[PDB]
Amino acid sequence: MEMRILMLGLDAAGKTTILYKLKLGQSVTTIPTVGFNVETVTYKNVKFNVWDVGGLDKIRPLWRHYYTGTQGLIFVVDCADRDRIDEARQELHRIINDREMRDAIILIFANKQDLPDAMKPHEIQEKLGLTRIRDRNWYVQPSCATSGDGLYEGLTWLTSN
Amino acid sequence: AMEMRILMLGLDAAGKTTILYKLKLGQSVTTIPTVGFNVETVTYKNVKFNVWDVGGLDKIRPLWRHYYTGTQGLIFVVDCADRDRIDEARQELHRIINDREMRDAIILIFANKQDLPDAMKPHEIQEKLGLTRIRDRNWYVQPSCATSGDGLYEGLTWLTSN
Amino acid sequence: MEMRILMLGLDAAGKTTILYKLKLGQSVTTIPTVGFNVETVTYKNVKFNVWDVGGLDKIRPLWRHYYTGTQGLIFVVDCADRDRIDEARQELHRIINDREMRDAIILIFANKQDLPDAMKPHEIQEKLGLTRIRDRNWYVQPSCATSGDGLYEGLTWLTSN
Amino acid sequence: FMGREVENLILENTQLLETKNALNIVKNDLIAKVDELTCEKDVLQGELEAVKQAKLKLEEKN
Amino acid sequence: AMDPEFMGREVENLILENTQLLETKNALNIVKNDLIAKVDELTCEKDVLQGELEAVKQAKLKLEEKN
Ligand SMILES: Nc1nc2c(ncn2[C@@H]2O[C@H](COP(=O)(O)OP(=O)(O)OP(=O)(O)O)[C@@H](O)[C@H]2O)c(=O)[nH]1
Ligand SMILES: Nc1nc2c(ncn2[C@@H]2O[C@H](COP(=O)(O)OP(=O)(O)OP(=O)(O)O)[C@@H](O)[C@H]2O)c(=O)[nH]1
Ligand SMILES: Nc1nc2c(ncn2[C@@H]2O[C@H](COP(=O)(O)OP(=O)(O)OP(=O)(O)O)[C@@H](O)[C@H]2O)c(=O)[nH]1
Ligand SMILES: [Mg+2]
Ligand SMILES: [Mg+2]
Ligand SMILES: [Mg+2]
Repeated sequence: MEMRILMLGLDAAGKTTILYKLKLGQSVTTIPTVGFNVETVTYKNVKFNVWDVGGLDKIRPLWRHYYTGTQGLIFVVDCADRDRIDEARQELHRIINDREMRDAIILIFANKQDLPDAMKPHEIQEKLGLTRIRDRNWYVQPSCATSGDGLYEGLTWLTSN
Repeated sequence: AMEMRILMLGLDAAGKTTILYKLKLGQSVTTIPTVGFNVETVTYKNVKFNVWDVGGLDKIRPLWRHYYTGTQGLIFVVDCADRDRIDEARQELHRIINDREMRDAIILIFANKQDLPDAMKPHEIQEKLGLTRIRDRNWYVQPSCATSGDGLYEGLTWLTSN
Repeated sequence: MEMRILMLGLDAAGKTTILYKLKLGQSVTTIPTVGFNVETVTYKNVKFNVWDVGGLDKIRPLWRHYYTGTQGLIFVVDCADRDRIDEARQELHRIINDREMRDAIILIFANKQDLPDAMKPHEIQEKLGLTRIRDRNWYVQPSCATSGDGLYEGLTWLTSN
Repeated sequence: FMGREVENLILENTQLLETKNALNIVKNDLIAKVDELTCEKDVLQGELEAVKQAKLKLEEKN
Repeated sequence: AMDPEFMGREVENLILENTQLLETKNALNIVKNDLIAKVDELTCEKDVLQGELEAVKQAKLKLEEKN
């Protein structure tokens, strides 16, 4: 089976770290992504083409041009970045409300759970506006991208849906 | 203090009566399965909660519907260590909230028994109770341990705020 | 050594035939190209990324969007098509005068030399208006695509220039 | 006069629409090709793995 | 004759739409260029892998002949 995945989220959320943890099995050093990364990740009989697009503020208008053919959205959130959770909420809802994204299933990685000050998924359910999403298929997965904790659990959810 | 009618439902052994008396008495009590109902009033943050705890054994679940009318908040309690019955809990939850007489009730889910090893977390509860499918309802999943009281007042806070 | 090659020319000129004769070693069946083809051809320790873009009139306005980073232009001409050799001249000078294409080396494939009354290189040179251009590196190379005649001599010139 | 402001914006509007349509076609072709190439690369990497393991097994037998 | 308020609405409409269109033209140009770069990179990487497969398959053949 084949699935085109678009992975979005604010800068520094951990998108590229997740991609290469999955692809290579290791935590690689990264810098803010200009343009995109794309890798084929195979797991539980599904070949995921994962598009990782830079999330710095001024390049977010580029996101919508990668929507075409997306079957699953992965939205990555830095759960320790309290000051930007509302910004992440706004970006998430802008994505899922786009016509080209209306049918995508939604995986949210509640990332950086290793940090002592990281918010738990239950703390994020209204701050990210998730409970008010209507008529969609969404799931929140706590993760630590550097250790790989939670990543395969998120991929399993995608395969099951 | 504003009054709020609360209906607390869930499968047998979920922890409803434990929660009720933890809140009412401020102490952990031993329970037996509930045939019929318990009702207690608890005041918190200037709201007077009138909480109806109705027995959850399978064969008495049809009686739940006698309590729907007038209900302003549903507390649905889930035993998160009971993975074998999570699908049954999902079925019951959606049955309650789809009833015409429950259409305006806000929904607090207690993801209870978080103290137990391998207990399902709130994010897992979201998936297994099919919460993504709920339409036009105000809902929230609160982790809890009714034996210690952890999470219970956070749950009441959500109700007060909504 | 890497070179990005853009291969343009009117429809039916032989672009896709040339690309896959070079890549796969044989003349394959082709239909008019919607979109583009791209392959890496290695010859003389130099690795050519050859972009073959559909030349139908309908889609020629799209060519300019493929200019970025072009180091060499290959312009293919059907030497038996006298009715369109001037149309080809117009399209060529359009291309080479674009800002993104002004530093590009120019290789002309005077293609379909096998056919009965087909124009020779020096005639193609004159008809394409290349003669008086002293400011650009250009060459006209006779070729038969369906047999591979002349094609590797073309690449030799690109390597030389 | 007032009609002139509007006509000139409209002309500009039509050129912007034209180029956006063209860019979208090219962009979509390009995305499809990237997705295809990444899959092809993955298949080739797997093929290479299988043949490299088949070399070692032939060296072991030999 | 056309009302000034209508002409104003249309002026405002077109200013907004043309501004939006210019932004998306700019955006699409950037994305197209990023995609072209990746296509070139992937095509090259694919070719390296094809060359590696052919090199090993040749060794695979000689080892079958030596067996
Ligand atoms: N502590 C901790 N750090 C993480 C985790 N995941 C990613 N990081 C770090 O967060 C920083 C940003 O990670 P990236 O993966 O580059 O973020 P990004 O989402 O790709 O950012 P953009 O490229 O700007 O879109 C890096 O220093 C990572 O090592 C995590 O789970 N825990
Ligand atoms: N370990 C653990 N046990 C709990 C927790 N909450 C309740 N229990 C226990 O679970 C058992 C069932 O609790 P009850 O309150 O009687 O369940 P109920 O929902 O009222 O069941 P019915 O009366 O049949 O509807 C009791 O033994 C409680 O002590 C908890 O958070 N952790
Ligand atoms: N006789 C002869 N036929 C050729 C030669 N090169 C190509 N052809 C034929 O010309 C026809 C068109 O060739 P294509 O390669 O499809 O032309 P193209 O330039 O790719 O055309 P577009 O895809 O529309 O841009 C095919 O039937 C080819 O077999 C040649 O050198 N000699
Ligand atoms: Mg990145
Ligand atoms: Mg009870
Ligand atoms: Mg062609």
